[PDB]
Amino acid sequence: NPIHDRTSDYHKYLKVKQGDSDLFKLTVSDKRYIWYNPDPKERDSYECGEIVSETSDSFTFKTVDQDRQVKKDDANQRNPIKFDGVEDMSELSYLNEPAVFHNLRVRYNQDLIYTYSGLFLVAVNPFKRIPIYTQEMVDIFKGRRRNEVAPHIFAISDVAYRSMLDDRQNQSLLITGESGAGKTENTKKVIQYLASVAGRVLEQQILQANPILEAFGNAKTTRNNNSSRFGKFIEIQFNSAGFISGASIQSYLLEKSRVVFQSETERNYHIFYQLLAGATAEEKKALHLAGPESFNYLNQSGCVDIKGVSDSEEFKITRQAMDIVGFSQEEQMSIFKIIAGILHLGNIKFEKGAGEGAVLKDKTALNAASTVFGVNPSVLEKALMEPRILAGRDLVAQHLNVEKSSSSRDALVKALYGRLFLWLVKKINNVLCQERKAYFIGVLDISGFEIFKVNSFEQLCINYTNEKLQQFFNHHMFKLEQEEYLKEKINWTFIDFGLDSQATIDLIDGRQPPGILALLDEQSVFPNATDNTLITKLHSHFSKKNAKYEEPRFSKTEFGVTHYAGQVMYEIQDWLEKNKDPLQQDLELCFKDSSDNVVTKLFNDPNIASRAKKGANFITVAAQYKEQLASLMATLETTNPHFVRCIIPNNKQLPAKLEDKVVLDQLRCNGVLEGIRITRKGFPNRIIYFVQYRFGITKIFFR
Ligand SMILES: Nc1ncnc2c1ncn2[C@@H]1O[C@H](COP(=O)(O)OP(=O)(O)O)[C@@H](O)[C@H]1O
Ligand SMILES: Cc1cccc2c1C(=O)[C@]1(O)CCN(c3ccccc3)C1=N2
Ligand code: VO4
Ligand SMILES: [Mg+2]
Ligand SMILES: [Mg+2]
Repeated sequence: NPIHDRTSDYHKYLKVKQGDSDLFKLTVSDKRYIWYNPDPKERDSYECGEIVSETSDSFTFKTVDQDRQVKKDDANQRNPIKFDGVEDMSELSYLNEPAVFHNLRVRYNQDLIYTYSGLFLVAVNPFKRIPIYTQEMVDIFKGRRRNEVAPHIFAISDVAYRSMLDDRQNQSLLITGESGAGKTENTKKVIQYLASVAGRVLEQQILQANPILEAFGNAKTTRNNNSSRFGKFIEIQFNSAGFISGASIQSYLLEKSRVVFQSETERNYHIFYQLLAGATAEEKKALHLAGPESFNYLNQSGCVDIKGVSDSEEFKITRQAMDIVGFSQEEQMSIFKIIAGILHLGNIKFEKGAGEGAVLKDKTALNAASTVFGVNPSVLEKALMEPRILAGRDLVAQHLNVEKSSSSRDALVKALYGRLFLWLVKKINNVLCQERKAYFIGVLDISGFEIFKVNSFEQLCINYTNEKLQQFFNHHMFKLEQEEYLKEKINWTFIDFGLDSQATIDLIDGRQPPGILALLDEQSVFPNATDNTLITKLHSHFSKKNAKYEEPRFSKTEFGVTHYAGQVMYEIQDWLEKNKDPLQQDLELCFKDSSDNVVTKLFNDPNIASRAKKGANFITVAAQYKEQLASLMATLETTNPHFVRCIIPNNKQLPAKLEDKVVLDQLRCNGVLEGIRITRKGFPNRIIYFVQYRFGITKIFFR
């Protein structure tokens, strides 16, 4: 049994190393210690000081360098060192910030990235490979109770699986974290584990879905070299016997704007680099491809390579995944034609004509795009610069200037890419959905909280999604838990854990009074609206009124929202157009006539191509966002949730570099210490009267 065998890999990689006699000496010491701030300005930078004396209300302790005094009520005592490395921190004698951080630090120093924090798992990103996810590791966890084995993402996965069987109830695994924290990597491990322990081709296809989604939906940002630019909820489906019977991927709104623009040092989606790097000699000839430097959509950020990544090798992996999932050779070629055509479209250079209208003097890129997409270049050209619209009921050809022609070209590109992405997901789902499920375990992997030098509409929706997920944790850990105690009248005094995202949520998504998204929508159908009338409206409603909103004095085009994870300043430029998400009908007519079997589906299949109406306007992105989020939240409320809190160690994507204030900020806004306290102070288990304890109105509550 590897669990008891101290030579095993399990012991080596998942267990705290045996301390030595010098450490035993320290462990049985009568000395007592405190965590203190050498600099009272720097509340997150702690050192250890020996407590040398005490009064009834104070401690005196030595500093690393001198003696200081502190009220006992303000003291962060250090735990006896026998607790250092503890697997479940609800066991600590002293639950404070530097103690919780210290335990995570001891474990992390030994590459022990997983730690329990009472009922939920904490996962600190190692930023290096640790060999704890082999089949041999999977096999050790299979069937084991949480307290029988070391902390691991596999153990929580197994717990949910047995709960699903024993309780005949759907489960969810909700993996939280800021950008780069490890949500996607842990999501993949859960799927790996479930497919293995409950498996019977289908399993291999479930796994191979991932390189396809990542190639098209992930990109280098300044926060993560492999950032998910779309959120997903993966349902792993099980029959009544508990075997895997299928899977379904709900994908959420994709950051389409990245196709046409990337900030300095970032990349576009990985697939662009993968094609250019990995294509055959005359794949490249057939698609008129050159290197990334030659394409406007890949040559702006100054970054075309990711350290440690071979895009040509990744392309091979993407294509192998497409084969396994079952995309035909013709389908793959059309996918790649769409990618190439998008790059060509980006190379179209509109110029001023004799008048205000734009012209295309060089048609090389137009012609190359049209050839690969299988559309008529003359029709495309007219649709870009001279699209027809109604004015009342009259049909009027516009003549767009350079900036509008360029923005229409970008709108086409983003629609092609977003529709392509939806089509990939649909094709995958058709393969993976082969049986009506009896049960599911859903794994949620959102785009995580993020802050850049410039934050736009996409960042607000992303950060709002993270705020809502944190609120879901708060609801389940604190609110529902105490509501139950209180309804069962079990002698409980209600505790205000001071974690409530409600104010920020209402600010963003309020309906009456209208919140930010509501006002955005109102401005979006207002014919005279501009990005300036929009910001003016937001300030008018919220400035000096809403405690989570700030009208900055340093800018006229930004507003601040205080999120659980910190204040973010949002730039309003392009929000009206981003929300309306327009696309000239004439461009759709052009592509509806494509000779390509995949391109034609993107434009004629209503599930991919149609857009809902709300009265006399197309549904806005904000309304679409809201619908998708409401849908997810409704599904989650039908499951039993399990939470995994991913924690990023630093903001450099480096191993062995745990940063105090980076980590402590997350422990605070995540509610980790609050979550430990409710575990300790409360009554986790209750049973209708069955036939340290509490008798309720209908149930016996226990610890
Ligand atoms: N458990 C892990 N083992 C090894 N590397 C990891 C682990 N978790 C995260 N990483 C590294 O951190 C990067 C970002 O993690 P990821 O899961 O993509 O973040 P996100 O939370 O943004 O989905 C990964 O690409 C990988 O290099
Ligand atoms: C998880 C989730 C649920 C509902 C909507 C979501 C997400 C998400 O996590 C996202 O798919 C990530 C990006 N995003 C988005 C992109 C552009 C504009 C607006 C939003 C997201 N929207
Ligand atoms: O960087 V992550 O968007 O995958 O949170
Ligand atoms: Mg991710
Ligand atoms: Mg600024």
